[PDB]
Amino acid sequence: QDINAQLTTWFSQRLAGFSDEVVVTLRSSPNLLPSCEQPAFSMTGSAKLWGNVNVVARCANEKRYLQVNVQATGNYVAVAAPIARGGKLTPANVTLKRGRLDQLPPRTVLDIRQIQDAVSLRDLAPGQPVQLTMIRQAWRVKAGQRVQVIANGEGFSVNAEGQAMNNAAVAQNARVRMTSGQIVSGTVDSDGNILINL
Repeated sequence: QDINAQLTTWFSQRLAGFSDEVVVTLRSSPNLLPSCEQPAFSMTGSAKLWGNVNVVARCANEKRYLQVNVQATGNYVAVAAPIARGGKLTPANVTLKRGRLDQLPPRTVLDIRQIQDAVSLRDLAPGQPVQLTMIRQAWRVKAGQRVQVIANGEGFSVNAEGQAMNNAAVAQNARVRMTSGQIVSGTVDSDGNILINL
């Protein structure tokens, strides 16, 4: 109830915009947790957001890996009308439906900005959750294009220009050759800009 409410609140904050109702519960053994009253929580390399995830509880020098369960509820993209192979996901064939995110199939599309100019790999029936393995996104960024690189670090923000070295869809990884000749990589946002965390 103290660790849970800490986790419930910690995840509720991390899953802002995705879910407005998050309930976390510790699953691992309570005798392995770090001795601090309130520990800093680190995500485990973006392995998962909800369901049964792993969190790094840190106490100055002592590090413990915990297992938790995140019960999130938010919006996801559902097939609203039947869709055919190589069919374009449109406002007519798809819609935003509220449901339990931790009960959704993996790589389910949550944000409508992921599926601008997306096409279906297979036939889809109404109500099915749109998964990124079931679609082909159009390339947001093309190799050879000049792109803006945005690096938000701790205490600072960097804004730079580079050249895209590969074709990449939104939320996919893009490699960029900086003006200085260095090669850096990040993820493509809806804007076509390249975001780098640290």
